[PDB]
Formats: sequence, structure tokens, C-alpha cells
Amino acid sequence: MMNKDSKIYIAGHTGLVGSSILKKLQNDGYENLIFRTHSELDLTNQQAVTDFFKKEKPEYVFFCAAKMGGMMEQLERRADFLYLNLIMQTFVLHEAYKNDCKKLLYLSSLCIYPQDASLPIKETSMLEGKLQFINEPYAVAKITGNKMCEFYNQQFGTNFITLVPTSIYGPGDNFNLATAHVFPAIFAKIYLGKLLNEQKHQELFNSLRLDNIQDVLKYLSQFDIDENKVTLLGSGNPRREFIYVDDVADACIFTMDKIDASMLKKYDENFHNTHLNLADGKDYSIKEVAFLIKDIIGYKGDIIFDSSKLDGTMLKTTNTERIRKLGWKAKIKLEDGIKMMYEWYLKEQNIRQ
Amino acid sequence: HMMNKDSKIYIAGHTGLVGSSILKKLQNDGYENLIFRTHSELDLTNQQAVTDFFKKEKPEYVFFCAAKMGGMMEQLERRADFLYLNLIMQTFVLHEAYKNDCKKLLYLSSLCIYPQDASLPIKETSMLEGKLQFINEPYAVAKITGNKMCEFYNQQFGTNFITLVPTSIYGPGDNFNLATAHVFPAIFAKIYLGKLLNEQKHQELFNSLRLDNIQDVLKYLSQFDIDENKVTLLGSGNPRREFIYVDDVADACIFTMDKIDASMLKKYDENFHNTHLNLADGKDYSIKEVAFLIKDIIGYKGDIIFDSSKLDGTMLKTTNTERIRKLGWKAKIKLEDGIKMMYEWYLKEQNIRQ
Ligand SMILES: NC(=O)C1=CN([C@@H]2O[C@H](COP(=O)(O)OP(=O)(O)OC[C@H]3O[C@@H](n4cnc5c(N)ncnc54)[C@H](OP(=O)(O)O)[C@@H]3O)[C@@H](O)[C@H]2O)C=CC1
Ligand SMILES: NC(=O)C1=CN([C@@H]2O[C@H](COP(=O)(O)OP(=O)(O)OC[C@H]3O[C@@H](n4cnc5c(N)ncnc54)[C@H](OP(=O)(O)O)[C@@H]3O)[C@@H](O)[C@H]2O)C=CC1
Ligand SMILES: Nc1nc2c(ncn2[C@@H]2O[C@H](COP(=O)(O)OP(=O)(O)O)[C@@H](O)[C@H]2O)c(=O)[nH]1
Ligand SMILES: Nc1nc2c(ncn2[C@@H]2O[C@H](COP(=O)(O)OP(=O)(O)O)[C@@H](O)[C@H]2O)c(=O)[nH]1
Repeated sequence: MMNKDSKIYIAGHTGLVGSSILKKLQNDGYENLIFRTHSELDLTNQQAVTDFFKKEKPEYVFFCAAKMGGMMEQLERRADFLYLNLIMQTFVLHEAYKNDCKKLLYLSSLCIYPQDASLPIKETSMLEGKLQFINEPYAVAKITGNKMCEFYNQQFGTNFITLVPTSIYGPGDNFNLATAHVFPAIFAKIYLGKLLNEQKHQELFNSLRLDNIQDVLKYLSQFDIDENKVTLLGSGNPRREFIYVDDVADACIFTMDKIDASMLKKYDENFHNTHLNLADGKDYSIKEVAFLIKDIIGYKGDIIFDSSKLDGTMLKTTNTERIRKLGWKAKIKLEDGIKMMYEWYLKEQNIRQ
Repeated sequence: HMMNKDSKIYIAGHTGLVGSSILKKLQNDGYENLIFRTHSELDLTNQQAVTDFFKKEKPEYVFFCAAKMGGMMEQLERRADFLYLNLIMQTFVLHEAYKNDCKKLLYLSSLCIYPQDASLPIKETSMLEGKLQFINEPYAVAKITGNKMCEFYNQQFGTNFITLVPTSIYGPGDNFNLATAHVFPAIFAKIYLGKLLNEQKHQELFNSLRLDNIQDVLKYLSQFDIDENKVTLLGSGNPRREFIYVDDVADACIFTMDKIDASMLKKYDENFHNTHLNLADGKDYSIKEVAFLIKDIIGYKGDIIFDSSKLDGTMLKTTNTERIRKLGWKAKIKLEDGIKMMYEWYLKEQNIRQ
């Protein structure tokens, strides 16, 4: 349905997901792709989004802009992670409607779901129970975004489509040890632990943008990482699914080509909980993932789990019957995704950290 | 009693039912630095206008009484509008109140935040614990997000953003538009116009509805199955809920602003979780009980009929008020007196919202 010459806007194109969607549409030869850096268009400025949408009137919108961070950043920035994401999504979704966009893809998150939802989690569990405390700010932004799509679809006849991915990983992520989500954090922690263990001082200098090992050792000691051990957060017991960034990009494009409002009414004629879960593969513990990374990248040191730090939800699995029956499948297995991310990590000179 | 007579006090939505009652009380009590703007003067849906206003006026206390709302049938149509307009108004006001170092803000919420199957009487801790009433979802989502935004600002920034969750309100200054009004003003206005028609008070009907002749008045009212013999209301009349008079809400808002701060909310929950305060007075009444009481008070001679072919929604709502009761708040106005005060105002007022 998206034509080669359709005006396609990718919001948050510099991010993990947005960069993968933009790269794929560029590779696949789409002719009319529009995007703006945060510097060029601040999506927290109501009038700037109004002006952009009125000038450009994109036919398709992939909403990939967000301000997020891992568990510890979420426990600090309670106001910021509600506020910034509420306004960005509300201005983009509203102006996409006011300027007669054909379809919009809203990216949501598993934190919409109740902590004690029956497993595997069904899309119909949204708003049926108490949230995970850690995630409440972002969860409330995402629930509100999901419901906003439903209400625009119902009142205005829009095609505002929601995909709810599991935790994502791959090239282009935020690997800042303090602010990263679990997968990029533990990958970056184990990788730096490996360079230290193997006395690869120059790679550590180049990777961390530091000049001497006193500064490297001091930076890494903050995370209880030394030449012998890499310490990770919590018990390592929480279990969840992971999905490779290029599979999410593929699913977003697939959904934008193939789903409309009329198809959502087959799930619920009032658009109630008509988002689609997006997941691939089994659940893994954080400890299993850590040990898999350690094997793949050849780390010889110890992985210790500092159980003095928080775990939240101990088990997440996702019902993916809606998107499976629509015909989507993942291409990238966890071992291959780790290898692709490692290959990229070894060569990228502008890593987010 | 911590707002001073000279405190800079902003009442957002000052022309509405709650806002007008708070402004009138503070004017009458001699507060000297009251700040307010009409919707025309300050559109709270414009981010930059809200920023400009807060930067200029730097209010110390904010009463957030602005909203775009409507009864059950308007809510079933305006799914997008009732989320969008309220989400952006509250987000801009709460954020700019933080950015401009307000002392305290009072956020008004609504019982639709609660699960349809919440255990009764409803406790504040039931918010986000279960499925909402479908009819109310758009406004309910705006209100849940507002309640949570006050919690998050309180936790991250040490603000004093305080939330009251009133039951259905009634009184002078309401929206009495027969199609868009909430249940209490709707049934009052329907019964009152039914009374005038039953009593052949054609001139009062022309004055009230701004129509020229009885044919026009009869066409308009026949939309609601109101005629010279009877008044038709929506549903079975069996749904039950609490009602609170507008001036009791105004008094509770002022009491809350004088008496609660963040330190006090932490006594309910150290992380501000579900630390809004329910606001209710009195027993649950059926819509039929309120309709019959209005009939009795205004002396309507006609029949009241409940059109069962229309929706009832949630069948019973009662509220746990232990928090606000332990703080020392009490309602002053009983239902019969509130109806009489509303009727007295209705028979005088030249600019009723209809
Ligand atoms: N990563 C994951 O594990 C998961 C992600 N998702 C969802 O996918 C979406 C994309 O996430 P992800 O790609 O990981 O996020 P990223 O942090 O990688 O990317 C965020 C993007 O938003 C941009 N942005 C942030 N603030 C603004 C602003 N004020 N104006 C304009 N642009 C802005 C960032 O640019 P800049 O950096 O220059 O500010 C960047 O382009 C989100 O909705 C997220 O919740 C869902 C499931 C899991
Ligand atoms: N009434 C009830 O039964 C209940 C009310 N509450 C809550 O109390 C609060 C006040 O409700 P209530 O007094 O009944 O509401 P009203 O509809 O009576 O008043 C709404 C006010 O907001 C103003 N307003 C609307 N849109 C804008 C805008 N874009 N910019 C600026 N001002 C605007 C209106 O002005 P104008 O008319 O000129 O547009 C008016 O001053 C709400 O949060 C409501 O949910 C809670 C419990 C029940
Ligand atoms: N952010 C992060 N989480 C980690 C790390 N090591 C383990 N975890 C665990 O992963 C979970 C947090 O995941 P994260 O992506 O931060 O947050 P979430 O997706 O919102 O749950 C917690 O159990 C942490 O204890 C790490 O280095 N960083
Ligand atoms: N709006 C309205 N509701 C009515 C009327 N008569 C009865 N009701 C009942 O009042 C309830 C709707 O209340 P309303 O204030 O519109 O919405 P809510 O407070 O969001 O539930 C339902 O139980 C209706 O059946 C009427 O004339 N108008």
C-alpha cells in the first residue's frame, strides 16, 4: 500500500528503531522519505510540530521518537518520562490527523500491561490491572498513546496502528552503562569487561573516548567492573523475550503496508485493545543472556549479579497470535543478532554511550 | 489556612461550574490577588499561551478547573476530543506550574478513573487496578494520566500537586444543554422545561430556550420525548450514585489547598502512589429518586418516564471518604437545599449554559 513515491515521515529517525526503518526504506528505494533531527524539529514544541505537519502533510508516519532509559533512570525521572513522551506523541498523532495522513504506526511497549497479567500476555489485558511500579511513568504515556489511537480511529476514521514490541536490541541502541536498557547495558558491560580482562587498553581508550587506564578503571569501578569480573544488576532471574531491531523495522513496514482500521475491527468492533503484540522466540533470563554474550564474544572473566539492585517483573511472555496470523515472522535468531551487534560494535565510531 | 489573603491565586476554568464557585467564594472572603482568564483570553490548549501566562503572572496557587466534558451520549461520540483536549490542557498547566515554582496546585479528577468492578465503597488505591467503564474511557484516561502526573512531579521535583476526586457535582453555573449535560443538570432542566410546558408558561419557555413560538419549543423538546403531559429521561432510572453540591466542592478545594501538602500525601503512600483524595458526601441515590425529588420540589404535575431503550452504564457507585473525613472536611448542603438553591438561581439567571 505504501507507494515508492508516498511521502513517508520517520519521527525519531536517529534512534534504534527509527534508524533501522529509515535504512531499510532507503535500501528498498523509496523516493520521498522525510525526517528531522531533534535539533531541526523539537517534537516537544507544539507549534514546531504543527508547522512541520502543515508544510509537509506526510501520507505515512512512523512514530519512533521517545525519551527513555533503563530501570534506574526510570526510578529517578518519574515526571520527565511521562511528560516528554505524552507531549511528543500527542502533537504528532493529532497533527497527523489534522493533515489527513493515510496511516500512522505508533510504537508502544510491554509496560502497558498489568504486572500480574496471565501469560502469555494478551492484547486484551491492557488496563485490566496494576502496573509494574518501576515503569509507571512510561507505561501511562504508552497506555494513553494506545488509547488515543483507538479514539481517533473511532471518532475520525483514522488508521492509527499500534505495535507493542518486547525489549529490542541491536546496532544503533543507547549503550550508556548508566541509562541503557538491560540488553545493550549487559552487552556493553561484558564487552568492556572483556577488553579490560585482555589488557586491550587502546580499544578501551577508543571505545570509551578516554586517554589512560586510571580513568578507564575509575569509570568501570562505578559498575563494579574490573580486569577479573563484570557485575550486572539484580539477581539475573527476570525472564523476558528479545527481538532484533531489524525484525522490528520489518514488522513496522509490514504493518504499515498490510493493516488498516477495518482489519482492527475484526479484533474488536469498537477498536478496544486493538494494538498488536510483537515478539519472537522464547523467554530468557537476564543471566542466560549474559552467559550467551560471554560465550559469543569470548569473555574469560566472571559475571556477578548484584542482587542488592532491583528486579521488577520476574516473567514476561507475549501472545503473538494476531501478528503471526497476519503473516509476519522474525528473521534473526538471538545468537545471530548478538553476532551482528558485536560485528557492528567492533567497527562503529559513533556509538551512543 | 496557609493561602494568605494577598497570595497570587490562579483559578483556571473560572467560568465553569466548579471554577465560578471557587472564584465567588474567594472574592467574597476578600482575597486580593485572584488571577483568571476566559477561554477567549487564554486557550489552555495552546502550549505557548500557557507558558506566556505562567511566566507573566507567576501564580503561587493554582486551582485547575478547566475541562471540556459532557454527559454519557456526548462521551460516546467525542472519543478523541475528550481525551485530547483535557490531556493537553492539564499537561501544560501542571508542567508550567512546576516550571514557575508554584507553591501548590489542586488538580480536579473524576470517579471515572476507577475500575467499573471496583469494590465498594471505592478506595483511592483501586485506581489502575481494573477495567474502566467503556463509556467514560477517553476522559478516564485523561484523568488517570493527570492523577499520575501529579504523583510523578511530587516524587521527582518535590511539588505539592494535590488531587481531589469528586462524585457527580450539581448546582448553579452548570451546563444544562439537554443533549450535552451530565445527568443531574440534564434531568433538572428536562423536568423544569416539562413543568413550564405542562403549565402553559409559553413566555417563560421563549425566555428560557431563546425560541419565538410554541411550535418551535414543542419541536425542540420532542427530541427528548418531553411534551405537555410528561418528561422522558434516559435509561431505567435504577443506576445509583452520590451527588455533591458545587459550593461544597468549592469549600473542599479551598480546604484542601489550605491544609494538604506533599508531606501529608506521603502518610498515605511514601512514593505518592494513589495519594489522590476522594470527595463525596451523603448516600447513593437512584436517578429515579433524584428525578422524583426534583418533581416534588419544583411542583411538576406531569409524568416522569425512564426510556429503558437508552444506556444505564455503571449501576452503583459509592465512594470511600475516610481520607478527607479524617482531615476534618464536612459538606454543608443537603440534597433538598442544593436543589432549591439551584432552582432559585435558575428562576433568576439570564445567561444559563444551555
Ligand atoms: N528499545 C526497546 O527496547 C523498545 C522500544 N520500543 C519503542 O520504540 C520506540 C523507539 O524506541 P528506541 O528506538 O529504542 O528509542 P531511541 O532512544 O533509540 O530513539 C529515540 C529517538 O527520539 C528522538 N527524540 C527524543 N526526544 C526528541 C525530541 N524532543 N524531538 C525530536 N526527536 C526526539 C531521539 O533523537 P535524539 O537522541 O537526538 O534526542 C531519537 O531519534 C519508542 O516508542 C519505544 O518505547 C518498544 C519496545 C521496546
Ligand atoms: N461537574 C461534575 O459533575 C464533575 C466535575 N469534576 C471535575 O471538575 C473540573 C471542572 O468541571 P466543571 O466545572 O463541571 O466544568 P465546566 O464544563 O463547568 O467548566 C469548564 C471550564 O473550562 C473552560 N475551558 C474549556 N476549554 C478550555 C480551553 N481550551 N481553554 C481554557 N479554558 C477552557 C470552560 O470555559 P468555556 O466554557 O468558556 O469554554 C470553563 O471555564 C473538571 O476537571 C471535571 O472533570 C469532577 C467530578 C464531577
Ligand atoms: N538497565 C539495566 N538493567 C539490568 C542490568 N543488568 C541487569 N538488569 C536487569 O534488567 C531489568 C531492567 O531492565 P531495563 O531494560 O532496565 O528496564 P525495563 O525494560 O523497563 O524493565 C532488571 O531486573 C535489572 O536488574 C543493567 O546493566 N542495566
Ligand atoms: N446525561 C444524562 N444522563 C442521564 C439522563 N437521564 C438518566 N441518565 C443516566 O445518568 C447516567 C449518565 O450520567 P452522565 O452524567 O451523563 O455520565 P457519567 O457521569 O460519565 O456516567 C446514566 O446512568 C444515564 O442512563 C439524562 O437526561 N442525561
